[PDB]
Amino acid sequence: ESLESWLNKATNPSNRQEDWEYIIGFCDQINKELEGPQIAVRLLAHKIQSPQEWEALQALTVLEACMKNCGRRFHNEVGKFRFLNELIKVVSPKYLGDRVSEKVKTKVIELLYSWTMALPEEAKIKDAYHMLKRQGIVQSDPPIPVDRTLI
Amino acid sequence: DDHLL
Repeated sequence: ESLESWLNKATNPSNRQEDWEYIIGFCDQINKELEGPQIAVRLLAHKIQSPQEWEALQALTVLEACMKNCGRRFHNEVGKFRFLNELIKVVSPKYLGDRVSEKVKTKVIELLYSWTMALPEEAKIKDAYHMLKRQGIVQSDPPIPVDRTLI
Repeated sequence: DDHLL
C-alpha cells in the first residue's frame, strides 16, 4: 500500500495499542519511494499536529522509527526548517503550544534534544532546539531514555 | 528551504 495508507493505519486514533506492523511497513515504504522522505515528513508533520493526542503520539513514535530505519536520506528532510518549524509550532505557546498536551510536547522536545546529539551534522536541528530554550519553551535539557547508538 | 520561525 501507499505511504498515507501505512501511516493512517499506523496512526489511527482508534488503535487500541501501537501497531508496529504498520509502523515498520511505513518505514520500508519510505525506503522504496523515490520521494519517500520528502512525502513522509509532510505527512508526519500533519499527524503530529492532530488535536487527537493518541494520533499525534503514535505519529511521533512512527517518526522515531523512521529516524532509525530510513537512514540519511530521511535525516536530511527532518533537518530542515520546513519540517522543524512544524514541531516548534507544537510546543510553542505562541502557536499550538497552549493547546497541545504535555505528553506530546515533552516527547517532541526529547526527540529534538536527542537529534542534536545524534545528528551533530544537522545544524538546523540545533538552531531549532536552541531557540526553544532561548525562548523559555525548554527550561533545561530533559533526561532521555538510554540509547548508546546516540553516538 | 526557508528560515526558522
